[PDB]
Amino acid sequence: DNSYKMDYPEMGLCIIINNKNFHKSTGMTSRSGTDVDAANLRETFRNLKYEVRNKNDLTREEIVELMRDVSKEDHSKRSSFVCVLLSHGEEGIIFGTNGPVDLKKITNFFRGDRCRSLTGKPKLFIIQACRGTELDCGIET
Amino acid sequence: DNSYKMDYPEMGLCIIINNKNFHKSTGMTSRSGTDVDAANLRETFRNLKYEVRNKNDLTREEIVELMRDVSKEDHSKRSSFVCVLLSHGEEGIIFGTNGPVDLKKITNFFRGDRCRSLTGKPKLFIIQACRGTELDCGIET
Amino acid sequence: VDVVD
Amino acid sequence: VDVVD
Amino acid sequence: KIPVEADFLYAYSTAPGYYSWRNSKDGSWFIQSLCAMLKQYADKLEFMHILTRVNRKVATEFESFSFDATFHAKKQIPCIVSMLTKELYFY
Amino acid sequence: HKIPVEADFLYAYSTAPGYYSWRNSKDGSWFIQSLCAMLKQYADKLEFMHILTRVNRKVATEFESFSFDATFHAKKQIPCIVSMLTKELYFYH
Repeated sequence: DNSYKMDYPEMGLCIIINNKNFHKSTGMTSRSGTDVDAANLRETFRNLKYEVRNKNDLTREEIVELMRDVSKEDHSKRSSFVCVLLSHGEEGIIFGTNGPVDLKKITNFFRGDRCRSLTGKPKLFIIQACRGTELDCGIET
Repeated sequence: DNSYKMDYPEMGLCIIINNKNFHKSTGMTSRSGTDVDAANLRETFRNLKYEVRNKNDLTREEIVELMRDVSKEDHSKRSSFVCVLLSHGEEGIIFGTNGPVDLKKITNFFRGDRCRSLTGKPKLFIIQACRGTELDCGIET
Repeated sequence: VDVVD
Repeated sequence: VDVVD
Repeated sequence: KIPVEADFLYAYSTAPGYYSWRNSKDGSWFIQSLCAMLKQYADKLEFMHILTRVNRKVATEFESFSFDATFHAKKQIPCIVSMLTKELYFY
Repeated sequence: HKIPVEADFLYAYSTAPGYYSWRNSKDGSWFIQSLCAMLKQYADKLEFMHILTRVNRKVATEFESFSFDATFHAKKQIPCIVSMLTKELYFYH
C-alpha cells in the first residue's frame, strides 16, 4: 500500500497551541503576529476537513496535560492527527508560557505502541519555534 | 522551476566512506557486512551515472581532509553531490577509525556559501550509522 | 520588522 | 544475526 | 510489527540549531508559506512535495528586515523530517 | 536575492534520532539494502522523496532483528528523511 488511507469518516484532529504571552519569570518577549498564524492555520485545516482546536497561552504542564488527554481519545474513525506548536523554542524544546518542555515528551504520547487508534496513521507535528541561536546570512545566487 | 536541473554534463560525485575496521583502542566492533553495502552502493550509483569514489577505513582526520578537498573541486559541470557514510555513530556524530567526527563539520564544507559551484544544487548525505542507544520494540499490527 | 522566536 | 551500528 | 516511531512527520520551520523568523504583523514566514501552499496544492500534490514548495517559498521570498544590524538581511530554510511509510494525499 | 546557506541539503538517515541502526552480518545494513533496492526499481519512475518513503516502508515492514541476545532480539527500525531541499529531484531525464 503506497498511500495512506484517508477516507476514514474523519480526517482527524488538528491541535493548535498558540503561545503569545509568557511569564515575566522567563524574560521572553510577546510573540506578536502569532494570532495571524493561528487564525490562518485554523482556516487552512478547516478547509481540509480537520476538526481544529485552538489553545492559547498554555503552561508546560497544560501542554503535557492536553497532549496526553488528546492521545487518550478514540481516534479509530480518524484518518490522521495534526499538532501545531507556535512558541519560542530551543533545539528539541518548545516553550510553554512558564518554561521549556521537551518535544519528545509531547510526541511520545502518540507513539505507535502508546496511541493504538493512531497506529499505522500519519502523525503530523508542525513546529514554528526557534531551534537555537544560529543566523543564516545566506548566499547571493 | 519545480525540479532541480539534472541535465548538466555530469550527474556528480558519489563519495562512499566505508569504515569497517576500527582501532582497538576505541573499543568499537568491526562492521561485518559493510563491504556488501559499499559494493551495492557503488553499482547502484554507477547505473545512475555518478562518478563513484569508494573509500575504506578512514581516520577522523582523513574524513575531514577528504571532505574539504572534495568541496574545493570545481563542481560547475556537475548536477548534484552525494556522500554516503557507513560507520558507527552517535547522535550528530560519525566515527572515523580512530575517533568521532561531528557530522556538522563534514557537511559545513558544502554550505551554499562555502562551495559555490554546488550552490543551488542538491547535496545528498546518506548516513548508515547509529544515532544513540535506544531500541525500537515495535508494535504488533 | 522581523524578529526571532 | 543482526547487530547494531 | 511496525516501529513505534514510524508514521511521524515533523515539519520544522527552521534548520537544527537556527533561529526561526516571525514578521511582527504578518506572522511567521513558515506558517505564512505552509498555509499558502496547502491552500493552493492540497488538492493535487503529495504532502512532501507541498512541503518542498514551502521550503522554496521560505528560502527565496523572505529576508529579514531589522533596525538591528545584527538581525538584518538574514535567511531561513525549513526542515522536513519524515518517518512516514506512505505517501500522503489530503484528498 | 539570496538563498540560505543551509538550503538544498538532504540527509537520509538510516534511523530515527536517538536510536540504534541495524546491520545484518551477511547481507549489509537494512537501510542501505533497501535504499539500493528502491533506487534500482524506481529511480526511473519516482521523485526522490517518494523513493525514500518507499525505503522507509521497506525497512519498517520487512526487517526485524534476529539476535541470540534477548535484549537485542525482535527490534524494529524506521529511517529518518531530513529535507532542506527546495525542488523535486528526479534521477531520470
